[PDB]
Amino acid sequence: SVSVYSASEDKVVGTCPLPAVFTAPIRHDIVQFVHTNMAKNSRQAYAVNRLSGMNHSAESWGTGRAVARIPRIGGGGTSTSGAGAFGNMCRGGRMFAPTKIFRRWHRKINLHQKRFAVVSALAASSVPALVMSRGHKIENVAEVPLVVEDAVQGYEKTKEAMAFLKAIGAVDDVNRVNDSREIRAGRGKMRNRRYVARRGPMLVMPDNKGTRAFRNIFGLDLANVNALNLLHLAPGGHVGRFVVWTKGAFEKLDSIFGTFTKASAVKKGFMLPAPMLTNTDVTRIMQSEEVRRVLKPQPTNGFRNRRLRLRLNPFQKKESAMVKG
Amino acid sequence: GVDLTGVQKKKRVVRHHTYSTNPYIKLLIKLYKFLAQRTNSAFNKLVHQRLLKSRSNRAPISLSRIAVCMKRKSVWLEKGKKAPIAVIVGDVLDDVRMARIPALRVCALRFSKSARERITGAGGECLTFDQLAMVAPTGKNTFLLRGRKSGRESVKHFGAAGVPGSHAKPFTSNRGKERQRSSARRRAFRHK
Amino acid sequence: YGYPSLRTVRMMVYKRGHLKINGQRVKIVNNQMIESKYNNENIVCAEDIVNQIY
Amino acid sequence: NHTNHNQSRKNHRNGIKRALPMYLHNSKRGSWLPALINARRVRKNNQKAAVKARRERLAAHKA
Amino acid sequence: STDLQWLLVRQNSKFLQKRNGIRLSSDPFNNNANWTKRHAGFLNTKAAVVKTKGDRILVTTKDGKAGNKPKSMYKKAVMASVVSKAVAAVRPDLASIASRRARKMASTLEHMKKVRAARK
Amino acid sequence: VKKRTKRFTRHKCELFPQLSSSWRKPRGEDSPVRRRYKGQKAMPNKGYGSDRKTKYITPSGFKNFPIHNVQDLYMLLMQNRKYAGVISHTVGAKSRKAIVRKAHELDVRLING
Amino acid sequence: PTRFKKTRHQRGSTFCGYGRVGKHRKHPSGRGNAGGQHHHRINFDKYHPGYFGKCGMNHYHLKKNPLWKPTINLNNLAKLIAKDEALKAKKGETLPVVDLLANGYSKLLGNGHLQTPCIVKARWVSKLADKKIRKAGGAVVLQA
RNA sequence: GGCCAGCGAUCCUUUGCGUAUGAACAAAUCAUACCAGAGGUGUCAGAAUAAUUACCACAGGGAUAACUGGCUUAUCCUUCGAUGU
RNA sequence: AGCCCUUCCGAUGUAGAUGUGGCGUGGAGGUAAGGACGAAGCUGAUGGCGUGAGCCUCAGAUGGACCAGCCUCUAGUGCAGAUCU
RNA sequence: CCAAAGCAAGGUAUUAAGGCACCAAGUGGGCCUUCUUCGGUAAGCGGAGCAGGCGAUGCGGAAUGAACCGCUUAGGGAUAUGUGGC
RNA sequence: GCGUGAGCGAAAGUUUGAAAAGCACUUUGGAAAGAGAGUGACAUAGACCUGAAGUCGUGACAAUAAUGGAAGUACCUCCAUUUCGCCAAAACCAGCCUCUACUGAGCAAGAACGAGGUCAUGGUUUUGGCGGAAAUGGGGUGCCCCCACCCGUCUUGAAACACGGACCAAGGAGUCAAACAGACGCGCAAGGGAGAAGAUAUCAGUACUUCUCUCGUACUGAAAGGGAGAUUGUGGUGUGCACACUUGCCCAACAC
Ligand SMILES: [Mg+2]
Ligand SMILES: [Mg+2]
Ligand SMILES: [Mg+2]
Ligand SMILES: [Mg+2]
Ligand SMILES: [Mg+2]
Ligand SMILES: [Mg+2]
Ligand SMILES: [Mg+2]
Ligand SMILES: [Mg+2]
Ligand SMILES: [Mg+2]
Ligand SMILES: [Mg+2]
Ligand SMILES: [Mg+2]
Ligand SMILES: [Mg+2]
Ligand SMILES: [Mg+2]
Ligand SMILES: [Mg+2]
Ligand SMILES: [Mg+2]
Ligand SMILES: [Mg+2]
Ligand SMILES: [Mg+2]
Ligand SMILES: [Mg+2]
Ligand SMILES: [Mg+2]
Ligand SMILES: [Mg+2]
Repeated sequence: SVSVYSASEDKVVGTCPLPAVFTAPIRHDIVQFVHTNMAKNSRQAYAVNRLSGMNHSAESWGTGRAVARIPRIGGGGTSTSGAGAFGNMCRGGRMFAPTKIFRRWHRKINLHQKRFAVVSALAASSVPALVMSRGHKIENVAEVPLVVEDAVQGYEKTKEAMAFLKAIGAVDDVNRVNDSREIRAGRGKMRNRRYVARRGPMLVMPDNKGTRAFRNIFGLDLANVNALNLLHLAPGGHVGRFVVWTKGAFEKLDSIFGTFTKASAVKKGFMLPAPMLTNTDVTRIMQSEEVRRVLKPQPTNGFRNRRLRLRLNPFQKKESAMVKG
Repeated sequence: GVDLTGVQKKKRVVRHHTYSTNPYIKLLIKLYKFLAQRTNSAFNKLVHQRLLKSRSNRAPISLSRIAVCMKRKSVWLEKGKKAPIAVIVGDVLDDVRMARIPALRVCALRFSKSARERITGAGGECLTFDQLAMVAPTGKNTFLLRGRKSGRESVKHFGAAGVPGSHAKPFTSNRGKERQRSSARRRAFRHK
Repeated sequence: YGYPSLRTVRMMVYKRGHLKINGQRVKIVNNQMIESKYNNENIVCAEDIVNQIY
Repeated sequence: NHTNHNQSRKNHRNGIKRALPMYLHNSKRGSWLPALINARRVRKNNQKAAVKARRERLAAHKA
Repeated sequence: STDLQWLLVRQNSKFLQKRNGIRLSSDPFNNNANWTKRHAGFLNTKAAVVKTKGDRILVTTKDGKAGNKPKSMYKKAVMASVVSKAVAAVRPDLASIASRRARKMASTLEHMKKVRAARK
Repeated sequence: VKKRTKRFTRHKCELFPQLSSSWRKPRGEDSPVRRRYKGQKAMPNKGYGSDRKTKYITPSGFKNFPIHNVQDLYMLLMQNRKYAGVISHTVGAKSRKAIVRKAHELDVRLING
Repeated sequence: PTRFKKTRHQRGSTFCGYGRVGKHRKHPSGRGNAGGQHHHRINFDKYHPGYFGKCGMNHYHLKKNPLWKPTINLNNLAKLIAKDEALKAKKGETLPVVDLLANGYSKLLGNGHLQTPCIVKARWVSKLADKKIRKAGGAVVLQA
């Protein structure tokens, strides 16, 4: 079970059972495979112009002219005359394999793996070691998962919300973000990516009506239970994000993803995947008494060295005594 | 300064680590690697190596084919001997062709939602390798099985078709394209 | 090649003698080493070896 | 040019594989047929008594 | 379980510090900063640390009983085999190191009083 | 005590100013160096691997470990006889004042303090 | 992923696995399937034996919709019958009824050992299916 | 069949043979199909193929002539991104 | 930078195949961090580390503002030779 | 099958891990030599058989040598050699 | 700019600095310029960010085909580390190595005693030497002795009297798509998957779904057409992990 800490203060307003989703398998490889392919759909076509580098009249001067047979720009009166052209090697010439608008830019992911992943990344956020492992400052957090009173979405003013974030202890991971903000390294900064900052807590609203105060409140991403995004559940493709569930968003989290034993009410015949291991700590088995019971419980030269030979051939001294005379 | 002639040809190619990215296989290899080393049992040595195989070489088994191979095994068992656990290092798949199956106690990496429900509709347990290790740390009356792979459609393509002995399946999007008059064909049969 | 003297046999088996053990090339050092290799009530000593190969 | 040099070397790399054991691809087929057909009549009867034998062993094993 | 978690955070985490190919843990709760499952106490159901606390040795502890309530999952206790006696109270295997850190925490504290005083 | 103390330089780096001294494996049938004639330069190989328990160990006897800030020093608090912090080149002389009077207080070694 | 191509491995090895001799050209043989009857003759005959020729009657303007007769075996009628509905089906009692057009099947081939009766309802049936289906106490009822 | 050499794909034509198709239906015609032969590819595992170029050209080749050294008494080893008869 | 230790056998290599918690580059999702007490870049009897690709540090009596690490993603990604441009 | 129930057929020395599959490359100018030859007046010539080599490979030696001799090769030291020497 | 023309067609970042504050004035010069001075945080920021290589000038220095390898040594080291430990030498133990019998004086012949060597063998210190410097290591330059044919290339064969090769910088070459295949990873599995599209919530993404379609579960025949269980269950048999029991069942798998 999980206590529902009030937005107003430290005191819990009650407990709710964990939805089965948090018990679901954590499979980082699928969150990574789904994240990897899923991140490509945001992605956008680039290509060189169809006819760049090739926009010249050019002919090789042939052989017999003490010059490479690369095509040469013709005419005269210019710097580019006689200049090599078209080949990938030349100035002003064509790129090797010119980029096309019909690269496979986007990906298919099976609807089930996309779901296996949102499951595994929520289950990965229920685990405080994974969640503090990925970067979040969760040390003030009352509990994980951090479900929270439903009226936290009733806030209008942003600093009503800022008061809320300090209450649940989330502000240390929001300070993590405001401080993490700086000009991007490298080219990305002249490409409308000038500012990068770290992912912070992801508040998860029961429905669309909650947002307002939590907009603008930087380093606090908002999420909707009815459209959880694996790009947000596992930033970097690493499971374990910090999520502040609202009580309303949380109680309907098995209505959405379903049980191991009961189908999702929204995702058709989807049902949480069965663990491959009923007892996922192998080390506890190995150390178990049922398993412990079955467990399975200097001389070189031997001819001339005296002690070695006397060891290989115990009788040798009885034999050496025979040698005297 | 050594004859080595024929030594390299005797080198064997074996998997020594799983290529599986799946965390649970790795906790499962973590177990049976241990259990295979720390026990004298040959069952742990098989579950451990099969567990290292390709999903290609871990072929799925029909629950139909477990019920067959199991009763065929258990029918001879002297009275008061409960039937062996039906371990497989692979998925277990439901079979529509066998509606009613015995209360089997299958143990496998993975079960179809159909296999798991039919398996429990018969009252049989659908246990994992975790409690397989906890109930049969040694392969004590486990009945390790493999799913089939000869009927796999990839191997229907092995060899040439045009070669006389062969009944290889030619690669063709077009079934009617390489169809041929009975006269022109390779001889079907041929002695090796 | 030729016909080794008993002494030639001693020197090779004691000095240069190496058992195959688990495919390992193992320098003879113990008679324990030899009885384990040769599970043979006949072959226990390094003297058992020199008699056999002589 | 037709030199057969390096061929027995290249052939004994993977050995001369020795021929298949007699117990394997021992198909008849093109065997003198009349014998071959009588053999089917016996083998089919071996099958009915093999199965009939196992039916016996089980009934015997219900005891 | 921890067997699973460690196999998740093992290739990357905030705490792994794979610098120059060397691998140390930035983990607050690891005792010798060795990126190992035995030590990755942020991950373990139970954990023990023997950090300094202003001249005093501090021995943060994490019995599993708190479970997943990070605000109170860790319980400090200020305080030489006695500190090891406390750490073994939660993690018996950590104790041999928890003693040796608990010493080295002392020599550090003695060494710096000599250094901080000498900085005058 | 190292196998080889010399760099394995690229063949004929000395004649061509543009060529970096950094190693490239020679190719070409006729390369004197890959045909490994005796008077030629050597090529790197597994056999020049350093002894494996003295490997990575700087003459100070420490394995260097990168350090960027004062918190990193505690990554070396308990293994201060094995690792020696080498402060990153780009930490400010500002911050290095802080790393250094703290790397002193902790008994951790620093390569560039 | 460009990272993984062996293009990237053999950066430095001058001929990218094409050989110093016998150089990597262009079309050392023809484009596509050129010489299927010449210099690639040994190849198609070994692997694509029926590839050359003509075999049968033409069917100008084939219409596959009229030809659409997908099949379900007796051995697979549990796929259609509800497991709950199928629970008790004595041959002399009430039976699950299984329209096959609904389920997308047209003929009913009489493959394996059906043993649970059903009133299969399908456009076509095998000689052996209607027989097996009756012997199980069920009944195909013809539909269209 | 006359021991052992005496012979040949695909497409096409053609002949035979015992039903099948010409797909809204039906019969006849026609055509097609299956099936088994035949017509032939002698460059014989099978394009249907005349010269010339000193006005010539290109990609190469020392895989290959003359030439150039060598060997021998013709070879083709060097050289055809040129070693002047 | 292999969990530790022990023992044993092997080690050449063109074409080629494969491996690599292998190197390195531009970019991206992450994480972590650095910078006007001086980022990148560049210079270097600056040493140190690595078999090596290389990394790191030192010093600039260089620079003037950005940016390394790590895991994942990506590619217009590594050059003495093309009579290469 | 036999005239037949007997015949036929199927059934109650040293050493060394064996076999099988899949996918795929390069290659498809070879050269020399050993011995055996064939052709040629002869060749550092054309052609084969055998095996070994060079190619792809150094190292040591024959003063020198692609293929001779010895030996074949991780980074090093001692020892002792091989062909060859003093 | 080029071409009669049709047409071809460049290079060029004014990116000094925060600002021009863009060097007034003195001084030499005919001038260009120079020397001062001045501005600015910086003018080796001066009409110009950075400021590489290569090339050149200069100073100082080591020196006497090239390069190169190996190893030393001479000198120098704005380098590293260490010491207030480093170089040595001797010993001890271990290891290791070296240095009768028969026969009719000989061998085809066996040990022993004794002694030596050695740490580029292991363990035991001892004793001395050195200690703003020492010391080990690296780096640099020279030498010495020694080794060492220009690389890339096609080729049986390259040092070739075979081709390409003056220097450096930037660039430069297995790419993208698609259709198959094998392998490997993942998902579900007798099913799998969607696509187009839609509907929604909030942003070309994520979430959601109908209906279908598609590959598959059935094959075969030219085709009309037909279409596979055994005697509540492996079709049999042979060989066949594991487990069971002291032979059974055999999984897969091959074969028949
Ligand atoms: Mg361009
Ligand atoms: Mg231009
Ligand atoms: Mg099949
Ligand atoms: Mg040829
Ligand atoms: Mg190569
Ligand atoms: Mg290739
Ligand atoms: Mg070429
Ligand atoms: Mg080719
Ligand atoms: Mg060729
Ligand atoms: Mg057709
Ligand atoms: Mg021909
Ligand atoms: Mg020639
Ligand atoms: Mg090799
Ligand atoms: Mg780019
Ligand atoms: Mg220099
Ligand atoms: Mg490129
Ligand atoms: Mg010589
Ligand atoms: Mg400038
Ligand atoms: Mg030639
Ligand atoms: Mg099929």
